[PDB]
Amino acid sequence: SMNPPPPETSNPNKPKRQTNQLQYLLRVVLKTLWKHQFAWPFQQPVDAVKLNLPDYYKIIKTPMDMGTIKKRLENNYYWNAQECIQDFNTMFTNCYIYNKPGDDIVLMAEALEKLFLQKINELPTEE
Ligand SMILES: Cc1cc2c(-c3ccco3)cnc(N[C@@H]3CCN(C)C[C@H]3C(=O)NC3CCCCC3)c2[nH]c1=O
Repeated sequence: SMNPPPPETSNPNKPKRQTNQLQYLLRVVLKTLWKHQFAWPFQQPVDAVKLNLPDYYKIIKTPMDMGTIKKRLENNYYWNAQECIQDFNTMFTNCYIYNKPGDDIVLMAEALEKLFLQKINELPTEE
Protein backbone atom coordinates (compact mmCIF):
# COMPACT_ATOMS: atom_id res chain seq x y z
CA SER A 1 0.00 0.00 0.00
CA MET A 2 3.16 2.19 0.03
CA ASN A 3 2.18 4.27 -3.12
CA PRO A 4 -1.23 6.02 -3.27
CA PRO A 5 -3.78 5.13 -5.97
CA PRO A 6 -2.81 7.12 -9.12
CA PRO A 7 -4.87 10.18 -10.18
CA GLU A 8 -8.06 9.02 -12.00
CA THR A 9 -7.77 8.85 -15.85
CA SER A 10 -11.50 8.03 -16.40
CA ASN A 11 -14.76 8.81 -14.54
CA PRO A 12 -18.19 7.60 -15.75
CA ASN A 13 -19.78 10.63 -13.91
CA LYS A 14 -17.51 13.30 -15.57
CA PRO A 15 -18.78 14.85 -18.86
CA LYS A 16 -16.22 14.39 -21.69
CA ARG A 17 -15.43 16.52 -24.76
CA GLN A 18 -13.10 16.76 -27.78
CA THR A 19 -12.02 20.33 -28.70
CA ASN A 20 -9.42 21.47 -31.31
CA GLN A 21 -7.44 22.75 -28.23
CA LEU A 22 -7.43 19.26 -26.57
CA GLN A 23 -6.45 17.65 -29.96
CA TYR A 24 -3.48 20.15 -30.12
CA LEU A 25 -2.55 19.36 -26.46
CA LEU A 26 -2.34 15.60 -27.36
CA ARG A 27 -0.88 15.86 -30.93
CA VAL A 28 1.59 18.81 -30.44
CA VAL A 29 2.17 19.63 -26.70
CA LEU A 30 2.19 16.15 -25.03
CA LYS A 31 3.87 14.55 -28.12
CA THR A 32 6.76 17.14 -28.03
CA LEU A 33 7.27 16.77 -24.21
CA TRP A 34 6.83 12.93 -24.19
CA LYS A 35 9.73 12.23 -26.66
CA HIS A 36 12.12 14.79 -24.96
CA GLN A 37 15.32 13.30 -23.35
CA PHE A 38 14.08 14.63 -19.90
CA ALA A 39 10.50 13.14 -20.14
CA TRP A 40 11.14 9.67 -18.59
CA PRO A 41 10.86 10.56 -14.81
CA PHE A 42 7.53 12.34 -15.65
CA GLN A 43 6.03 9.56 -17.89
CA GLN A 44 4.33 7.80 -14.90
CA PRO A 45 3.34 8.55 -11.27
CA VAL A 46 6.32 8.90 -8.86
CA ASP A 47 6.95 5.35 -7.49
CA ALA A 48 7.90 6.66 -3.99
CA VAL A 49 8.41 2.95 -2.92
CA LYS A 50 10.89 1.86 -5.68
CA LEU A 51 12.72 5.27 -5.56
CA ASN A 52 12.87 5.12 -1.70
CA LEU A 53 11.28 8.63 -1.35
CA PRO A 54 9.00 7.71 1.61
CA ASP A 55 8.14 11.43 2.30
CA TYR A 56 7.01 12.09 -1.36
CA TYR A 57 3.23 11.53 -0.72
CA LYS A 58 3.47 13.03 2.82
CA ILE A 59 4.50 16.31 1.03
CA ILE A 60 2.77 16.01 -2.42
CA LYS A 61 -1.05 15.62 -1.95
CA THR A 62 -1.99 16.61 -5.58
CA PRO A 63 0.28 14.32 -7.65
CA MET A 64 0.37 14.59 -11.46
CA ASP A 65 2.53 13.19 -14.29
CA MET A 66 2.47 13.03 -18.15
CA GLY A 67 1.44 9.31 -18.04
CA THR A 68 -1.81 10.41 -16.32
CA ILE A 69 -2.20 13.42 -18.68
CA LYS A 70 -1.65 11.12 -21.75
CA LYS A 71 -4.41 8.70 -20.51
CA ARG A 72 -6.78 11.63 -19.68
CA LEU A 73 -6.29 13.06 -23.25
CA GLU A 74 -6.65 9.55 -24.86
CA ASN A 75 -9.82 8.84 -22.76
CA ASN A 76 -11.41 12.29 -23.52
CA TYR A 77 -11.43 12.74 -19.67
CA TYR A 78 -11.20 16.57 -20.03
CA TRP A 79 -14.05 18.98 -20.92
CA ASN A 80 -11.56 21.79 -21.83
CA ALA A 81 -7.84 22.53 -22.50
CA GLN A 82 -7.52 24.61 -19.24
CA GLU A 83 -8.06 21.41 -17.12
CA CYS A 84 -5.13 19.78 -19.01
CA ILE A 85 -2.90 22.93 -18.77
CA GLN A 86 -3.63 22.91 -14.97
CA ASP A 87 -2.43 19.23 -14.83
CA PHE A 88 0.91 20.17 -16.54
CA ASN A 89 1.34 23.12 -14.09
CA THR A 90 0.55 20.80 -11.09
CA MET A 91 3.27 18.34 -12.32
CA PHE A 92 5.88 21.19 -12.63
CA THR A 93 4.87 22.85 -9.29
CA ASN A 94 5.11 19.49 -7.36
CA CYS A 95 8.68 19.04 -8.74
CA TYR A 96 9.71 22.60 -7.68
CA ILE A 97 8.13 22.09 -4.16
CA TYR A 98 9.44 18.58 -3.29
CA ASN A 99 13.04 18.76 -4.67
CA LYS A 100 15.87 21.09 -3.47
CA PRO A 101 17.75 23.65 -5.64
CA GLY A 102 20.68 21.92 -7.44
CA ASP A 103 18.52 18.77 -7.99
CA ASP A 104 18.75 17.82 -11.72
CA ILE A 105 15.00 16.85 -11.71
CA VAL A 106 14.31 20.64 -11.19
CA LEU A 107 16.51 21.62 -14.22
CA MET A 108 14.75 18.81 -16.22
CA ALA A 109 11.26 20.12 -15.19
CA GLU A 110 12.37 23.73 -16.03
CA ALA A 111 13.48 22.61 -19.57
CA LEU A 112 10.17 20.70 -20.12
CA GLU A 113 8.14 23.69 -18.75
CA LYS A 114 10.00 26.14 -21.10
CA LEU A 115 9.13 23.80 -24.06
CA PHE A 116 5.54 23.39 -22.69
CA LEU A 117 5.08 27.23 -22.66
CA GLN A 118 6.54 27.56 -26.23
CA LYS A 119 3.97 24.95 -27.48
CA ILE A 120 0.86 26.29 -25.57
CA ASN A 121 1.82 29.89 -26.63
CA GLU A 122 0.19 28.98 -30.04
CA LEU A 123 -2.81 27.02 -28.59
CA PRO A 124 -5.30 27.38 -31.50
CA THR A 125 -8.60 29.36 -31.13
CA GLU A 126 -11.71 27.16 -30.38
CA GLU A 127 -13.68 25.86 -33.46
C1 LIG B 1 8.82 13.70 -10.37
C2 LIG B 1 10.10 13.34 -9.67
C3 LIG B 1 10.80 12.22 -9.96
C4 LIG B 1 12.04 11.87 -9.31
C5 LIG B 1 12.82 10.71 -9.56
C6 LIG B 1 12.50 9.69 -10.57
C7 LIG B 1 13.32 8.95 -11.35
C8 LIG B 1 12.50 8.13 -12.15
C9 LIG B 1 11.25 8.41 -11.83
O1 LIG B 1 11.20 9.38 -10.86
C10 LIG B 1 14.00 10.54 -8.84
N1 LIG B 1 14.45 11.40 -7.91
C11 LIG B 1 13.75 12.52 -7.64
N2 LIG B 1 14.29 13.37 -6.74
C12 LIG B 1 15.67 13.27 -6.28
C13 LIG B 1 15.69 13.34 -4.76
C14 LIG B 1 17.12 13.27 -4.21
N3 LIG B 1 17.96 14.33 -4.78
C15 LIG B 1 19.31 14.28 -4.21
C16 LIG B 1 18.02 14.20 -6.24
C17 LIG B 1 16.63 14.36 -6.85
C18 LIG B 1 16.79 14.41 -8.37
O2 LIG B 1 17.04 15.47 -8.94
N4 LIG B 1 16.72 13.25 -9.02
C19 LIG B 1 16.87 13.15 -10.48
C20 LIG B 1 15.91 12.12 -11.06
C21 LIG B 1 16.04 12.05 -12.58
C22 LIG B 1 17.47 11.74 -13.00
C23 LIG B 1 18.45 12.74 -12.39
C24 LIG B 1 18.30 12.82 -10.87
C25 LIG B 1 12.53 12.76 -8.33
N5 LIG B 1 11.78 13.90 -8.06
C26 LIG B 1 10.61 14.25 -8.66
O3 LIG B 1 10.05 15.29 -8.31
